[PDB]
Amino acid sequence: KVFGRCELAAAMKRHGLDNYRGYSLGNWVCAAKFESNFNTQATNRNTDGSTDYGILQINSRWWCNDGRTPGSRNLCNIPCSALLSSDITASVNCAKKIVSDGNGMNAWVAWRNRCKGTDVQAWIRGCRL
Repeated sequence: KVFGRCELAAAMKRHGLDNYRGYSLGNWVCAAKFESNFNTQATNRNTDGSTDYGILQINSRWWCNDGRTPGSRNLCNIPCSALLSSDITASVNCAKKIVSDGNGMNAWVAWRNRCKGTDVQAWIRGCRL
């Protein structure tokens, strides 16, 4: 499913991401935008053999199991395919574990290079939240 900007903001807000660990809703929507362009079915293979899955492009090396990433962790205890669902629940719950890991949202390369330090509030403008 390809989410609309405001549609995703409402879904994330409902799942408790607004201000989660200090990150305003705009940050999460901005990350999703540049990580997957709001597409829950986005996948991307990396040089190390791991793959990124879903709206927030969660990596198979540490967070989910896809059966083809040797010696990888499944810290979120879920098959990576679950992160491609039109229902973002799995993605959101795993993201909450990732952002609490220590480096905050810097774990997401797109957020660090394209959202961090910008006017992220602009991503939820005009939305009925």
